[PDB]
Amino acid sequence: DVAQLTQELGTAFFQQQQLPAAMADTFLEHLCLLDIDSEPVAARSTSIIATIGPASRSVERLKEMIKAGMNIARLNFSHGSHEYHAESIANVREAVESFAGSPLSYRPVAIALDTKGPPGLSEQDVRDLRFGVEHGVDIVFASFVRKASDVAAVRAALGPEGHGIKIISKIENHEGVKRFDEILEVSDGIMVARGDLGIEIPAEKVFLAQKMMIGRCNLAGKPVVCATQMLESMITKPRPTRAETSDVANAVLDGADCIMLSGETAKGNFPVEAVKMQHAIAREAEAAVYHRQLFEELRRAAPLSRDPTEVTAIGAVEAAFKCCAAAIIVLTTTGRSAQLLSRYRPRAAVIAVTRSAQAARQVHLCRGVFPLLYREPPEAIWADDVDRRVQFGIESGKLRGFLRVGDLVIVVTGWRPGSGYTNIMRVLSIS
Amino acid sequence: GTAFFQQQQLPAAMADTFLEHLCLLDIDSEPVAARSTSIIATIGPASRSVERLKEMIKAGMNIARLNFSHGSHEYHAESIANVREAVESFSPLSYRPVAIALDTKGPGLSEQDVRDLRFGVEHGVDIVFASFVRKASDVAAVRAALGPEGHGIKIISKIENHEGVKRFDEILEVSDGIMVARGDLGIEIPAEKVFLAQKMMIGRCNLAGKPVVCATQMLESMITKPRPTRAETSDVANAVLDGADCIMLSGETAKGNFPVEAVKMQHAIAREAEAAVYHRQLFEELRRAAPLSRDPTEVTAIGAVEAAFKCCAAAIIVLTTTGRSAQLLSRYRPRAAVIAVTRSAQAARQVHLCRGVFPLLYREPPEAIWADDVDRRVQFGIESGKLRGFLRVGDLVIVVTGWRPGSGYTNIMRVLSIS
Amino acid sequence: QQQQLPAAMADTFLEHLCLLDIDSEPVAARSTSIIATIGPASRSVERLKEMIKAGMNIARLNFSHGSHEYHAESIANVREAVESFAGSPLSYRPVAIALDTKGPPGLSEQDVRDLRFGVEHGVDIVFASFVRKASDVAAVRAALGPEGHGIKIISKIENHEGVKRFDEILEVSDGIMVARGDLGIEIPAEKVFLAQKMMIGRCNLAGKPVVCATQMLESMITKPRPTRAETSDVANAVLDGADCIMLSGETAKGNFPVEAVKMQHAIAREAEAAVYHRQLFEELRRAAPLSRDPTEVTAIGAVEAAFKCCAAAIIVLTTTGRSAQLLSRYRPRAAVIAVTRSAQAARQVHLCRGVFPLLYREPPEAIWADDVDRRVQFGIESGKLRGFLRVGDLVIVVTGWRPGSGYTNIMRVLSIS
Amino acid sequence: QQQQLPAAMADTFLEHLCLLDIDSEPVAARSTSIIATIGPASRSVERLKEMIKAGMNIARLNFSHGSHEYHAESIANVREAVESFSPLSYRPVAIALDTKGPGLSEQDVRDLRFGVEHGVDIVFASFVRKASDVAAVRAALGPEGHGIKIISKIENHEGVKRFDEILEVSDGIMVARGDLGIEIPAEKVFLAQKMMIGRCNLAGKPVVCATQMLESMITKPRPTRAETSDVANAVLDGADCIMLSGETAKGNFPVEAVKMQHAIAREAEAAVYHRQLFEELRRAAPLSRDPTEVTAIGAVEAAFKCCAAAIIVLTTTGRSAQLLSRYRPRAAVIAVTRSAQAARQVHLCRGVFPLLYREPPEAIWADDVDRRVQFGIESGKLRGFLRVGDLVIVVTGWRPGSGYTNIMRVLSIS
Ligand SMILES: O=C1c2ccccc2C(=O)c2c1cc(S(=O)(=O)N1CCC(C(=O)O)CC1)c(O)c2O
Ligand SMILES: O=C1c2ccccc2C(=O)c2c1cc(S(=O)(=O)N1CCC(C(=O)O)CC1)c(O)c2O
Ligand SMILES: O=C1c2ccccc2C(=O)c2c1cc(S(=O)(=O)N1CCC(C(=O)O)CC1)c(O)c2O
Ligand SMILES: O=P(O)(O)OC[C@H]1O[C@](O)(COP(=O)(O)O)[C@@H](O)[C@@H]1O
Ligand SMILES: O=P(O)(O)OC[C@H]1O[C@](O)(COP(=O)(O)O)[C@@H](O)[C@@H]1O
Ligand SMILES: O=P(O)(O)OC[C@H]1O[C@](O)(COP(=O)(O)O)[C@@H](O)[C@@H]1O
Ligand SMILES: O=P(O)(O)OC[C@H]1O[C@](O)(COP(=O)(O)O)[C@@H](O)[C@@H]1O
Ligand SMILES: O=C([O-])C(=O)[O-]
Ligand SMILES: O=C([O-])C(=O)[O-]
Ligand SMILES: O=C([O-])C(=O)[O-]
Ligand SMILES: O=C([O-])C(=O)[O-]
Ligand SMILES: [Mg+2]
Ligand SMILES: [Mg+2]
Ligand SMILES: [Mg+2]
Ligand SMILES: [Mg+2]
Ligand SMILES: [Mg+2]
Repeated sequence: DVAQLTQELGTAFFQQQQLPAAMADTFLEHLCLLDIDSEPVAARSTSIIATIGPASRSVERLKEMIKAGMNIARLNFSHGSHEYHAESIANVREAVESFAGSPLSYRPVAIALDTKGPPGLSEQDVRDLRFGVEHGVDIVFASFVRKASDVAAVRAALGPEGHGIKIISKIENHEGVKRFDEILEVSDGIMVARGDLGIEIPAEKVFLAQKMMIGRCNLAGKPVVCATQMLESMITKPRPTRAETSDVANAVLDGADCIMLSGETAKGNFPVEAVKMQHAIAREAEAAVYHRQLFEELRRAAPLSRDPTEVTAIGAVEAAFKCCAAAIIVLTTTGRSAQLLSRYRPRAAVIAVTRSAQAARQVHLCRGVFPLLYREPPEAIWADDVDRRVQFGIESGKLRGFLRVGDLVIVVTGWRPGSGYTNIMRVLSIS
Repeated sequence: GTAFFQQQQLPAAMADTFLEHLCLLDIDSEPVAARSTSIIATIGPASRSVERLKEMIKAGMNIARLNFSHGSHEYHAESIANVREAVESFSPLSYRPVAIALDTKGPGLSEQDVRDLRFGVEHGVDIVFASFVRKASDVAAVRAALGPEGHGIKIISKIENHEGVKRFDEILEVSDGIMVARGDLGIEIPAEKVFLAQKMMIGRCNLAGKPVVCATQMLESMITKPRPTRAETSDVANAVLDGADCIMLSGETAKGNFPVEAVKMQHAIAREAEAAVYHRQLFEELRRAAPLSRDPTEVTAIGAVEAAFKCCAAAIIVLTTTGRSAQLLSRYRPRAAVIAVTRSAQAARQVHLCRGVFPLLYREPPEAIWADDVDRRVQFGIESGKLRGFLRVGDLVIVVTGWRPGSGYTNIMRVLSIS
Repeated sequence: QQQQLPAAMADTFLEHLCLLDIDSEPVAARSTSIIATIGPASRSVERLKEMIKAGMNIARLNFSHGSHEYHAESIANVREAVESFAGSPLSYRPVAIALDTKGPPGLSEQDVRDLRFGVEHGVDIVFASFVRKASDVAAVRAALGPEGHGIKIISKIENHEGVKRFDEILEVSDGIMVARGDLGIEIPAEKVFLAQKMMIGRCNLAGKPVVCATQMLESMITKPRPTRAETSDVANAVLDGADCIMLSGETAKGNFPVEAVKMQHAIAREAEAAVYHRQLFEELRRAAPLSRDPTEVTAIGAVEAAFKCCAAAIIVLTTTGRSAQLLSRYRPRAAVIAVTRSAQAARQVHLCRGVFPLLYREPPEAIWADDVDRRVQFGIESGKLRGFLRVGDLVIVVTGWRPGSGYTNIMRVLSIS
Repeated sequence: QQQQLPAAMADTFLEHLCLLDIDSEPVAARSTSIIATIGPASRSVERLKEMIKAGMNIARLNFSHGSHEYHAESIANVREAVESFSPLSYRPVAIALDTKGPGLSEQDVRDLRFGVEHGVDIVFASFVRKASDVAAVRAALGPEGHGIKIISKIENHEGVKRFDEILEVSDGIMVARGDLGIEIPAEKVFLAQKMMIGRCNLAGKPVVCATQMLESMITKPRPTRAETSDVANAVLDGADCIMLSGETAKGNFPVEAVKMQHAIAREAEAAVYHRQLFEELRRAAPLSRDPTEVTAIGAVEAAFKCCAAAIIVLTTTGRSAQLLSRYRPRAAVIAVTRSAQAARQVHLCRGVFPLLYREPPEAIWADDVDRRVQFGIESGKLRGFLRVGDLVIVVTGWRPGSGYTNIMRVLSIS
């Protein structure tokens, strides 16, 4: 089963990243084999959303948070003025662009606008959504979404210039949970807003709503965010409680694409340490996912597909598991081909090469997608331009530790230019 | 009738995959089964009053923990007396036994631990939570310090450091059960690795059929606040979903301002989480991993649990002298409540360590005809079950008994209709 | 390790196949009953004694040939051969008598007369030819008069309509026969295996007996050894889930009737050990609906307990055979030793795979619990004499809480002393 | 629905059996190859043409009987019949030499040399009892016989007991039930057959089920119920090939025997429970860093996701098609090759349909690869494998020559 690859890659490789637990035949055996001495090796795949506020607004502090692992900056429009939020956005952009001198240092960071909330779309939300479009935000976290028409109202308020902005619906009350299917259908993703949910429904039922919503989003292949009070005590203390570390680990094990920090980064005394703690827990929890059952169940539950991007994605993930591929390099214009690979939860990192700065920021919503922004002008021959981008992903991957000489990588491309034509999977040996 | 299959997450229970099971979990599907995960409450100034202890017993406290890292022997003797007074204040059909557990100060075996363990035997404690167990010889030392008079006391080894996790298998083999002592574990190993040690230890204890306790900071914010954080409710629910037999409260009940509410909160979460367990996979995996056995108690237990699942039995009523027959039923995680009828006050207290075991203390002297004595105890289990809401007329129950008096002879399973 | 136990412990069906071993000898008693057709080659009392010793459990009388007088003589000869072993408990074996009708536009006049002959001669089973719909079964049931309601009706599926209306036929029948001879002429020959596998699967799911019939060892009508396809066919019928396997021309007119019975016995024993019980039991459990019938609930608990301890046997007390049939439906590896006072139920339970009938004729004890104990001990002592059990073995015992049929609700684990 | 698709979607093997339907017609092309023994009843060119049309894929020459001159004439007649057949529909037919048997006999050395000189594709080596027997056959084939496939016949107790060492050095196995049924108890042959088929399926190597499959058809026009069951169960067991011996070599109904195996195999292939089979084969196949192996599992997974009508693969030696076949896709594996020997030999692998490419070469290697893929599509449409609107998976490599398969592409037809 694993004997030839154990001889080739070594016993040390197979003792890391919870690989003994990954090879177990049952979920019970998988738990029994989890090992505190089995170190994570893969890059952290669950994105961290940090709320920006008084403790995390300065350019110097934002540079530290980007280095600690922040992928998405959340602006809570329930507090502060438009002037206050515009300055936060400018500071985030200055900190992000301070690393732009090279693909080895650059890390795209998405900007998300979290609305104040509502009897339908409020007048303040209309003004805040217009502010978001004018300031080029990547994502909207829509507060108190209760039905599909609430999403349509947010979409209309973004106007024709905001068509590319992702709408993540926040489920915060009983109606949102009950009408979940209709809301998910029209949203780009979901946020389990546990703060309000824990007041709107009995506190002892929140975990059921969280697990159900994460499961349904995983089945739909749409991003899901777990939010609120994940590391709450870290607002005043340098180390979290045992329940808080457990909560972050279990959100990742449940299947969350993103985890969030609110007061921990907006007002707390340890914003950088809170990001570092979520980073450390998420890497441990990602390695502990039982991929054997998860991949089997995602295949069994997902309907058959005639979409070549979907068909190539499952073949690429299956191939990555067969050879313990270090990465899956994918070319993408909108992020969709990377999202379809992410839905099958590969252990291999999905390195997404794109010319779209906005798609590079938005793909942080999908677990395990590492965006690489390609800035070179197009080659005269399209096939050469595709090859250059694949080589850019390989060289960036090698220079950044994702790839090593001798590794196998899976490369996912399409047959013609433009979004929607991904249909090729190639197995390449890194030299 | 019809609403039965809507409740207790039964639509999610019938799912063909774990992913579909999650997708079918419903916040409107109310729990019906009695809460199976026992609650351990640490005794302290917030919970020493006899009147406060009566409220904690009513709220759901099953085991009272005495932390010997604080207070003198005189202090702990008063704690024991107050717990016993509150427990004995309670109507034999509704009486709830409450175990007393002694949690040692810790270290080899210290001289203070030798004195504290002798105090425990002299005061009749049921369980010892042995601190900082690092190897099998630590358990043997605790057992020797309990002496010949403490042979019946259960030893739960607390795993609190790297060595304890690494030598886990040898420790589990000689212990009655384990406690995942997350407080010290979270200081001894990186905080971000504690969940791995917790999940591994719970999985291994579930495989071994031995009790496992999840402990420390589960509802920490309720020491000062009336409602817990979202991470705390998640932590309690995930400990139950992981497979913990018991969950614990430390500062929340010993020194905080909401000891009764903290017990009520663990009770409420545990009931919701138990209904959300995917028994289809869990039972299949426990059966597959459990070795073949020639012990009639073990063979009867798996047959009884299989029968209970076939008919959606409301309960499995088992007669037990030491608690062993109830423990062997519990290891297969039936959805049916295991109602354990015993004359041993100590066994009635100790079986709270096993998930889904509801002990009933039978006080009547033995009937002259042994089959009549067995029947009267089964009827006592039924009448208690009806009064407490476990059973109703028309329910099916599985009754587990043995072929002769004395411990060790369980060998019969019977399907009974409640009249 | 014997009885394919290394293959039994495999985690996948593919691994199970890879671990099958020609040197792993079968130990369990043969569980699939053998039905032999009685005719010119197998009618004599001396030949019938050899067929009983070789393993024949059910004698089939084909009413498409011969007179009532001819068949009455065959029945008398079978009964004389069976009773010749009534002095030795080690060799006495009940043998069922099955009447196979000539067939039909509805119930034929000849079938009414032949079914009446069956009732008058005390036959145990009817193999009803060309059953095409539920009303055909109702007609056979009505023709079984006021005296034969206890006779089992096994519907023969022999044409396209019978296959298409299978669910309605199975619902009203006691069991099914896959009558491959006519089926292979009525539908394309290359589709018969699909109908066979589907019908066996559905009968296994319903917990009703299914017989695989016709041309299983055909070449043995003239040759002393079968072809490689014929041994394969018998083994695959057992692996498919057939409760019984049948011989027609091989025993009725062939030159090697005893050898044909011996060959089916030898193959069935090898094939039964090769069954992948791990998957079979899991799938039977998952597909069977929840039940509030204590006999059904006790049966699954007893089979689960037998697997847990590798029990040598499950001893069950039964008056009608129903408690043994409900144990058989879960396909335990342990032999189901059925202790009954009903001579008819003892003959009829041969239709259920793995049921070994023991006819008990002691007068009833005044104290019911003592009468139950005496019968359980009779099953144990017969099991020891026949090689099923030894001192130290574990056995599962299934009984009810009060006398009379329909109250099975107890499972006990006993250590043999 | 057709091709037992209701049974294919079942959640358990038991439910799969319950859903099998005699009215659900097979649509896929027959995947299990038929080996027919050539003899007096099937030697003529006219008879051989009818056998090729009926479905014969491999012609077996039994060197236990007849002279070298007799077998050379049989080979010439098979080749004349094959070459009588339109490049988009041409069907390659392999020639297999079945040795007399024993260490290596002097007669076998002469017969193996005859085989090399006459360009046989396969050797069915009789009575293989250990790895050194396979080495001796390989040595007797010499340097000119390097490309010939050796299928070891397991015929006795020793061969069964030393099976793993024999399989390791052989190209495949034949379950030679005739001798096996005399060497071991007849009632144990099914265990040896099921074990050997299971182990060959795990190893990804061809396995042949042989002897007395349709025996009664030597004198009768229709087989017995046990014979149709035997053929169906060999396919369900996982056999890559099924064989006819006396039925085609000396019987009165050789063509009808081939037609009967074709009809049963098609029905049995649709009745395979792919949901369990693919999951088990995928789980048991070892992890690998070989790009052909990695591409093969990705291609089979992709084919199942979209209900692909076919997987078109370019192959020089047949290896890339064999690695796809080992995962038992429901999609036909259309193997496009320029090697006539590889086209003949790939009949040993279930579900591989060889197409011998004889179109003019393109100047640009990438255009030449594209035209070979288009040839597979056009041939597929003509033969009924593909229709406009179908999805196909295409498996190719990054450079010319064997061993470089590393690409899988999803293509919509027309
Ligand atoms: O907070 C912790 C803790 C934190 C970090 C690492 C380990 C621990 C720990 O082990 C622990 C804790 C608290 C208590 S207590 O219930 O508050 N209490 C019982 C007795 C006294 C009282 O009656 O108040 C004082 C202590 C424990 O009993 C206990 O074991
Ligand atoms: O030759 C007699 C016979 C001769 C004189 C007086 C009585 C009989 C007689 O009773 C009898 C005979 C033959 C057959 S059979 O060859 O076993 N037959 C072949 C296949 C049949 C089928 O495809 O359905 C069913 C079975 C019987 O079944 C049967 O009972
Ligand atoms: O090769 C000839 C042949 C050559 C020259 C002159 C005459 C003949 C001839 O008459 C003949 C041949 C082969 C076979 S066979 O069917 O292959 N045979 C069946 C038994 C074995 C098996 O079960 O696998 C394989 C051997 C015959 O049956 C047969 O009659
Ligand atoms: O993930 P998306 O948005 O569908 O983009 C995938 C597209 O990227 C490509 O690989 C390259 O296209 P471009 O040259 O237009 O960037 C296409 O072949 C493919 O259709
Ligand atoms: O669970 P344990 O300690 O083995 O006790 C089970 C015992 O209880 C009984 O059911 C009743 O025994 P007693 O009448 O002695 O209480 C025995 O038949 C059986 O052996
Ligand atoms: O299988 P059946 O026909 O329902 O018979 C089972 C019956 O056998 C018994 O075990 C013994 O009953 P009898 O004493 O009347 O033979 C009953 O308790 C049970 O109801
Ligand atoms: O299956 P094999 O023998 O490895 O052949 C596969 C080879 O066929 C090809 O697809 C085409 O190669 P050729 O152009 O030499 O025919 C190669 O890219 C690949 O390596
Ligand atoms: O709005 C939120 O983020 C919440 O309620 O958790
Ligand atoms: O001792 C304890 O309970 C701990 O450290 O958690
Ligand atoms: O009647 C039968 O037995 C048959 O046709 O197979
Ligand atoms: O050699 C063979 O083919 C046989 O014996 O079956
Ligand atoms: Mg909110
Ligand atoms: Mg501690
Ligand atoms: Mg008839
Ligand atoms: Mg007929
Ligand atoms: Mg031979």
